[PDB]
Amino acid sequence: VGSLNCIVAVSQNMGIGKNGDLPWPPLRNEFRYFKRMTTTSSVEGKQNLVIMGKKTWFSIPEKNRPLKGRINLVLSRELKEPPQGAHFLSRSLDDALKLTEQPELANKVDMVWIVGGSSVYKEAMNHPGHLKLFVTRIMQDFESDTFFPEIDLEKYKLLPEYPGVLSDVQEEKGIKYKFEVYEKND
Ligand SMILES: NC(=O)C1=CN([C@@H]2O[C@H](COP(=O)(O)OP(=O)(O)OC[C@H]3O[C@@H](n4cnc5c(N)ncnc54)[C@@H](OP(=O)(O)O)[C@@H]3O)[C@@H](O)[C@H]2O)C=CC1
Ligand SMILES: COc1ccc(OCCCCC(=O)O)cc1Cc1cnc(N)nc1N
Repeated sequence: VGSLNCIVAVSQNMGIGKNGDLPWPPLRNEFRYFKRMTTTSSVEGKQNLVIMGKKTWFSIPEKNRPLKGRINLVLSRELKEPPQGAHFLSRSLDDALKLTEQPELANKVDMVWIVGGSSVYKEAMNHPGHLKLFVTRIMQDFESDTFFPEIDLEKYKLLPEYPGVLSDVQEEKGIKYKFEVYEKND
């Protein structure tokens, strides 16, 4: 199993969602970036694994579920089996990461991408180890009801650039945004 990563798009006020939807109007190229980053695997014969909470899973339009070309794992203690369309279910993040080491997945998974929501991001971000955060900064305030956890910049270094990630300002639907990559190792 390869690297562990979080990927998120976040407003200036740290918003990531409002009532199970994104706080801002759809940004087509931003979604294309998410798709490209989470799907693209460095290793031949492997796929990336996406880990998400239950509410995040059900926030994805049914047409886009499961995220194609990726192994889809849902976190829940209430569910008794993976949701329709999903591949795996784990009770905890630690359990999910342990599963990747089991003979059923260790040979199949390259990168692991945590794609939400708030509590899953928080635990990953505060757990010792090598972790990258791929953060799209939506450069406006948007009314939100769930939020990205604090990024401790003493720990998370903003990288000056990263291959495959544009460094300049993007704009769709009159909304400016930019792509960032953070890395810790503790
Ligand atoms: N802008 C962006 O980049 C992103 C935005 N979002 C949006 O943000 C909203 C935020 O979602 P949020 O409310 O945080 O919900 P989550 O997706 O984290 O789902 C919360 C639920 O997930 C299960 N869960 C979460 N963590 C764990 C864990 N460690 N172990 C076991 N089960 C877990 C649930 O199940 P249970 O009660 O069944 O045990 C818990 O009630 C989403 O609705 C989505 O629309 C989501 C991702 C990215
Ligand atoms: C839960 O995170 C997401 C999951 C899906 C999603 O839709 C993207 C459609 C792309 C098509 C595909 O991947 O096949 C959007 C999100 C939210 C999200 C958006 N942007 C970034 N940078 N990170 C996210 N987690």
